[PDB]
Amino acid sequence: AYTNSFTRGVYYPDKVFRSSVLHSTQDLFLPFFSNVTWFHAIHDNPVLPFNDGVYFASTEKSNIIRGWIFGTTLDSKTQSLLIVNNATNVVIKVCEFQFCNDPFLDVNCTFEYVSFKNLREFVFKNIDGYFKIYSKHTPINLVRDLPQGFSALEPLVDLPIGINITRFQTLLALHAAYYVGYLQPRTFLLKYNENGTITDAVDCALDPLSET
Amino acid sequence: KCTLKSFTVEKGIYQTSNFRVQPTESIVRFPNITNLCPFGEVFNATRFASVYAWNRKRISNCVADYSVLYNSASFSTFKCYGVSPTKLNDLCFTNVYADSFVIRGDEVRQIAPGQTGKIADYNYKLPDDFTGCVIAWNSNNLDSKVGGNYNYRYRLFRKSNLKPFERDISTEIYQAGSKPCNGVEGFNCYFPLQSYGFQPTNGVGYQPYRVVVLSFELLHAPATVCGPKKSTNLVKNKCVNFNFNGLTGTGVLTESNKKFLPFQQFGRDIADTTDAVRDPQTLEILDITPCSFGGVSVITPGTNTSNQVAVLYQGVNCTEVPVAIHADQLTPTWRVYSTGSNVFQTRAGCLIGAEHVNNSYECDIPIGAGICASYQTSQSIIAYTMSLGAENSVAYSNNSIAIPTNFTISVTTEILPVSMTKTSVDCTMYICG
Amino acid sequence: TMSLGAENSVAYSNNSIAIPTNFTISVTTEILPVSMTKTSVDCTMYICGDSTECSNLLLQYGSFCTQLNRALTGIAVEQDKNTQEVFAQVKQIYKTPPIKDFGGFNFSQILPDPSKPSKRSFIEDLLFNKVTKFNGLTVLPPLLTDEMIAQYTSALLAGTITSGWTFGAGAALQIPFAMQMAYRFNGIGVTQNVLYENQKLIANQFNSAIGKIQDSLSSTASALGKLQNVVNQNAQALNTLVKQLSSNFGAISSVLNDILSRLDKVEAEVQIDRLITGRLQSLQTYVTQQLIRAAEIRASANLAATKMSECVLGQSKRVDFCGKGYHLMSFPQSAPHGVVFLHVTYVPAQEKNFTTAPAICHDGKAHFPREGVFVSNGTHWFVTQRNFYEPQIITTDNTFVSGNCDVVIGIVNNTVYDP
Amino acid sequence: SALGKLQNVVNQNAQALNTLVKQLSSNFGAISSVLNDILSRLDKVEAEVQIDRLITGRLQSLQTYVTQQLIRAAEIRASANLAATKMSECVLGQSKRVDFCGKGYHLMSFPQSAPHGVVFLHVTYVPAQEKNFTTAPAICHDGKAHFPR
Ligand SMILES: *[C@@H]1O[C@H](CO)[C@@H](O[C@@H]2O[C@H](CO)[C@@H](O)[C@H](O)[C@H]2NC(C)=O)[C@H](O)[C@H]1NC(C)=O
Ligand SMILES: *[C@@H]1O[C@H](CO)[C@@H](O[C@@H]2O[C@H](CO)[C@@H](O)[C@H](O)[C@H]2NC(C)=O)[C@H](O)[C@H]1NC(C)=O
Ligand SMILES: *[C@@H]1O[C@H](CO)[C@@H](O[C@@H]2O[C@H](CO)[C@@H](O)[C@H](O)[C@H]2NC(C)=O)[C@H](O)[C@H]1NC(C)=O
Ligand SMILES: *[C@@H]1O[C@H](CO)[C@@H](O[C@@H]2O[C@H](CO)[C@@H](O)[C@H](O)[C@H]2NC(C)=O)[C@H](O)[C@H]1NC(C)=O
Ligand SMILES: *[C@@H]1O[C@H](CO)[C@@H](O[C@@H]2O[C@H](CO)[C@@H](O)[C@H](O)[C@H]2NC(C)=O)[C@H](O)[C@H]1NC(C)=O
Ligand SMILES: *[C@@H]1O[C@H](CO)[C@@H](O)[C@H](O)[C@H]1NC(C)=O
Ligand SMILES: *[C@@H]1O[C@H](CO)[C@@H](O)[C@H](O)[C@H]1NC(C)=O
Ligand SMILES: *[C@@H]1O[C@H](CO)[C@@H](O)[C@H](O)[C@H]1NC(C)=O
Ligand SMILES: *[C@@H]1O[C@H](CO)[C@@H](O)[C@H](O)[C@H]1NC(C)=O
Ligand SMILES: *[C@@H]1O[C@H](CO)[C@@H](O)[C@H](O)[C@H]1NC(C)=O
Ligand SMILES: *[C@@H]1O[C@H](CO)[C@@H](O)[C@H](O)[C@H]1NC(C)=O
Ligand SMILES: *[C@@H]1O[C@H](CO)[C@@H](O)[C@H](O)[C@H]1NC(C)=O
Ligand SMILES: *[C@@H]1O[C@H](CO)[C@@H](O)[C@H](O)[C@H]1NC(C)=O
Ligand SMILES: *[C@@H]1O[C@H](CO)[C@@H](O)[C@H](O)[C@H]1NC(C)=O
Ligand SMILES: *[C@@H]1O[C@H](CO)[C@@H](O)[C@H](O)[C@H]1NC(C)=O
Ligand SMILES: *[C@@H]1O[C@H](CO)[C@@H](O)[C@H](O)[C@H]1NC(C)=O
Ligand SMILES: *[C@@H]1O[C@H](CO)[C@@H](O)[C@H](O)[C@H]1NC(C)=O
Repeated sequence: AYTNSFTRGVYYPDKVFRSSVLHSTQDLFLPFFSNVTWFHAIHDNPVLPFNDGVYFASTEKSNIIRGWIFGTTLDSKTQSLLIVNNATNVVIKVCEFQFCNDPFLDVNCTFEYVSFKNLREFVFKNIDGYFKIYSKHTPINLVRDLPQGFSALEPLVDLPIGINITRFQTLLALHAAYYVGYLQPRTFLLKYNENGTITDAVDCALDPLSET
Repeated sequence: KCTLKSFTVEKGIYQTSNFRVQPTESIVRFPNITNLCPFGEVFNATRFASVYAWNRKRISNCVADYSVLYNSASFSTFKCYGVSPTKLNDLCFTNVYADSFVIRGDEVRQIAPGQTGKIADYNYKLPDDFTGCVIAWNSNNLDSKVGGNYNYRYRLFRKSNLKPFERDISTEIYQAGSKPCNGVEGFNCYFPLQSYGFQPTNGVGYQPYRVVVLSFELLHAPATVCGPKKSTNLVKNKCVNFNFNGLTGTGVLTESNKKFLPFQQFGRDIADTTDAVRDPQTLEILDITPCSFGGVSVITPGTNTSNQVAVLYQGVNCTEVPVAIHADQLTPTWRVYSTGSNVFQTRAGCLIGAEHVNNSYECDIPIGAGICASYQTSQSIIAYTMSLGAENSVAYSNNSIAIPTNFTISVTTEILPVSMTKTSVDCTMYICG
Repeated sequence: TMSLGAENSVAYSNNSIAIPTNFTISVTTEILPVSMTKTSVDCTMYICGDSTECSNLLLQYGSFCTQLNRALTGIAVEQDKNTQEVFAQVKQIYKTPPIKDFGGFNFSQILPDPSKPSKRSFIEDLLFNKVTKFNGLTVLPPLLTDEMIAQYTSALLAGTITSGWTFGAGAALQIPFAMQMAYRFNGIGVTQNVLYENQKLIANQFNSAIGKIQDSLSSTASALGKLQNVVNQNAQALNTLVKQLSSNFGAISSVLNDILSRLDKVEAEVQIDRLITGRLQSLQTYVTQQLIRAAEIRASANLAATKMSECVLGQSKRVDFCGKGYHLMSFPQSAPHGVVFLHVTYVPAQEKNFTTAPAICHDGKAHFPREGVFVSNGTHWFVTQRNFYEPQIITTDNTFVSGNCDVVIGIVNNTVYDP
Repeated sequence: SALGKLQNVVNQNAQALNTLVKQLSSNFGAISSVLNDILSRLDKVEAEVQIDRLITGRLQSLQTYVTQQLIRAAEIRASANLAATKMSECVLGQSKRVDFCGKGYHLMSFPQSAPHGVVFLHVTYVPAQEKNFTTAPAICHDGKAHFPR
């Protein structure tokens, strides 16, 4: 099943403060008013392609979704990224092993790190072996679909892990609903306010008025 | 006189020079780190990797000293791109990456941005815009194990070329023949690694060489690999020379009211230049404010009339102008022109050496924003608000008229330019001759 | 497809004339640019900016940088001159009498208001509301402040109201305003009694036309688009010159301190000369467009100085030079980077058709009108002035003779009265 | 200083020619300002690298002069068109245009030649010696209103 993305999926391009300016940049963005595919917590949860980069979001009663696996193949034969919240921490690792194979936690790894009323949003992308994570978190009134209004995601983490990612899967924890879309190369025009913050954006390639 | 290239100066106001407040000290700031980088484990690994499956190490959170590399006689080349190697102990980086392997001496030629040859095409690729250094040396004394050292291996075809910094390990047979080779050899179906016969008796181009390549991550994030450079204390609200993390310049460092987001490390202007930083030792947010500046308009009567002079420091405030004497760097700089007996805040800027007057006259030398100056009585350059003209209430009434009883026949002279000098140029004789 | 206008067949025939039976006084607004923003660029601080290493390479280019400063100084100095030629046409600061008894005409919306912080008129204060970096670039103040410009427009206006033409040609001669308008009527070929017989109506049409201009300025600020372009083009030109400091021109970085901090001099000089060449071509492109734009603004200042002399200081016989319809008068109001003229004109307003004839036979003599036209209501013949229907009996006072009846084409038989 | 317009037209064209000449002394990044130094010190393949910096700078130096003279010619032409118009309207006529042929009411004008220009001696009537009077727009006589002709 599908739903629309609207103006969602905007994130900070660089670690530079700018005040009260319109700034133009080209990056992997979710194109405005494109679709996302939608899924919920039954059996809706096989492996998906990563493509050039993923926009992910979920609408949850108490955050039932707790992580993801990413890789070439998720296969116990080569190093696959894991990101999980384990209640006490965010836990990150790159093991091959399918030690918890299915899309839930049942309650040679070269790298490790440790730190429906609620909406969570995330962006995942890979740049020359540097993998970047962004997010945003908020309650919403809208029962399932993505909220039809502007809000920017902010960076969490960069992992220099070097994996050739082409596939991924999400993880719950068990004894919610979610949607997925893909980033594309777009020139965007970005409104930095007085306080270093991107407050609005134009997808220039969307229509004649956006080009204007 | 040096602006006009003339010893005589006629009456007026002349844009001679640009006063700037000057760097009082040099301020240096770097991250809180002392632990040395693992360069011995980079340059003196016991056996270097095979060039089909080359090693790569990330270096971070440490102090380097590139002189220990660069001043060692142990290297056959130390070629660098985008950095002169002398600068590496001043400059600093978010991370550094060391790639390493053994290669044949003839193939060291291929180890550059944009170079071409079998290894460069299929098993070690630098990007055309690489920033960093290639270090290589002959290793015939270590790596030439009698002759049959075919563990050192490379590529020539398989399927397709290699991307910059693309790792590979794969083992499918070369299919240079038309047949689907299906893991079995034949005419032009063959094993997918080419190999080296490193005998210690080889000619130099056939001998093994050890390689290290340093790529430098000059990205906008916080530095973590830095040279042996030592920081100073911070200075605020005074003009200074600076270096933060290798970002150099001159500025009035200050506290800032700018709300940097937690990940924002610097601020930038429309002109790409920096205007603000986060201090790497204090974690405070600071403006690299430009040291204050303004055109030095010099106001003079004719040198035909007097050699006494006044100066307008354009835009700057009379509270801010700090020159006084040649102890600040040369432009007006003679021993009174910031703190004299007469000093006056015009809206055009601070006017010094001219004497403010409460009268008004027709405008002699124009200064700006209603102000003019002139040389008058014991002489001085006075400064005053200009007269628009004499004031007159016309004696109007709804039944009064004035009629002229007489006339005068004026003759008025009006002068107009109509033509100019007809020049001609032979451009081949001007340019070449 | 655009329409050029409504089609109109004029009712021409060899003996029909239309004469207007009434008029309207119309006040109309003309806006002119006079002087753009004064700037100067310290080209060494733009091109290099606090690097001695760059500055010593820039010396190899010789006097390219000083002749750019010279050109911008010539542009800047003539902006004050353009403003001087337009406003400083009055030798004395004339001031209005304390009592505003101008015969029913009400100038209070264009005369100075002492309740303002700077003593602008009400309409000048509307015009000032409708019109809206460290890199060696600078903006210079004009010589005359907006309060000095408002003192000149105030004096030009106070002289015009109290003395007419006369303050331009000699010393201001006082004259009653209703009598001044009766001579400005006589200058358009309308007999002066037409004013004194209609003075209240003429004053109400004038006062109401000044009233409409406040509402127009308060609603359709797009009229100021001529002056708002002087702002937009100068801001757009400086933003373009500043943004061009971020371009590489083929150097390793747009930032001069990257080049100087990463490289030693034998390599760095090659990179800095790419930036010097690109930034010098960038600044030459700006100064060249500003010289062409300064000539466009100077042509507008010379036009505005001519409308000051010919229409504020006089009354103009030139068609459509100072508003449509026959020019009576004009008043200047200051505005950002410009001037506004409020041109007052007579428009004839209620046509009526008549039979006409070029000459009249009396006792075999042909009679021609001294001033005016012969017309008929079908049963009688009259002479009228040309621009307003005032029919008079045909007499030896208002006609002159030449020759017998036979030479003229379209002559008619009517008696001429002898007083 | 009365002829400051005509003397400035002499000064601008002399300052432009002297500036174009002085730019032959600049290096523009070559080893020398002098083309015969480069051609005597250096061999062809190595000399042609230096000479092209002088061609680059000298051609840009000359394009700056010609662009500046094209703009300055349009300024002179605007003033030549005005002088031609004052010749027709002030000398060959009498002008009703206020302040066109000098201050006061125009009577007559006479041209005189001057280097690079023209001078008009505008002759004008200026009124003098005002006196005040009482005034009125019309006269009643036999109940008729009379107005002056
Ligand atoms: C990432 O995966 C791709 C395949 O999905 C790998 O692509 C091969 O790369 C070699 C050179 O290394 C080429 O000769 C092959 O033709 C490529 N195969 C295909 C099907 O395109 C790539 O090597 C992987 N990169 C890393 C760093 O693992
Ligand atoms: C000439 O035109 C004016 C309007 O421009 C006429 O004046 C109006 O006359 C009516 C009565 O007929 C009054 O109620 C209005 O108040 C008048 N208007 C103004 C602005 O005062 C005038 O009557 C016309 N005269 C002729 C002979 O047609
Ligand atoms: C001239 O016109 C103005 C409006 O343009 C008249 O303004 C009024 O003035 C009286 C006091 O004289 C006030 O009570 C009104 O409130 C004003 N009206 C407005 C809309 O402001 C002014 O009266 C006129 N002057 C003369 C002498 O007639
Ligand atoms: C043409 O004009 C004449 C004179 O104005 C008009 O004749 C007068 O008409 C009025 C009444 O309308 C009479 O009281 C006068 O005695 C007439 N005077 C004369 C000398 O005859 C005449 O009516 C007009 N004709 C038309 C067709 O309008
Ligand atoms: C104007 O009146 C004269 C007479 O006063 C007319 O002239 C006469 O016209 C008739 C007919 O053509 C002739 O028979 C007479 O011999 C003419 N007499 C004279 C003295 O010339 C004249 O035709 C009239 N014109 C118009 C336009 O009616
Ligand atoms: C979204 O999905 C529907 C199919 O349900 C498709 O018709 C539509 O074109 C898609 N719209 C966009 C903007 O991707
Ligand atoms: C670790 O994983 C890779 C597969 O990605 C494998 O080639 C390698 O041999 C493994 N290392 C060990 C020590 O087994
Ligand atoms: C979460 O993981 C960390 C180690 O990564 C561990 O110390 C902690 O106990 C874990 N929490 C739970 C509830 O498993
Ligand atoms: C910007 O930040 C200031 C404090 O630095 C705050 O007062 C203001 O409300 C903020 N405005 C917005 C829109 O964030
Ligand atoms: C490598 O070993 C030599 C001695 O064999 C030593 O001098 C050198 O310092 C070592 N390299 C580095 C980078 O320290
Ligand atoms: C950095 O080191 C100084 C002493 O050199 C210490 O006072 C300061 O607290 C440290 N700052 C941080 C952010 O670690
Ligand atoms: C300039 O000097 C000359 C003599 O060299 C003198 O005649 C003249 O009056 C002086 N002019 C002024 C303005 O001082
Ligand atoms: C000059 O600076 C002082 C503070 O040092 C300030 O009070 C004053 O208003 C300034 N003057 C102008 C013209 O801004
Ligand atoms: C100038 O005028 C000010 C008031 O504007 C007055 O305080 C001051 O004393 C005057 N100075 C002289 C020398 O008249
Ligand atoms: C004048 O007369 C002609 C007669 O055909 C008519 O067409 C025209 O409309 C009339 N105009 C006026 C103003 O009465
Ligand atoms: C005007 O035209 C008519 C025909 O339309 C003609 O009979 C008459 O003679 C002409 N008028 C004159 C003055 O001849
Ligand atoms: C005209 O008379 C008035 C009477 O008050 C007087 O103010 C004015 O100065 C006189 N003007 C001349 C030119 O005599």
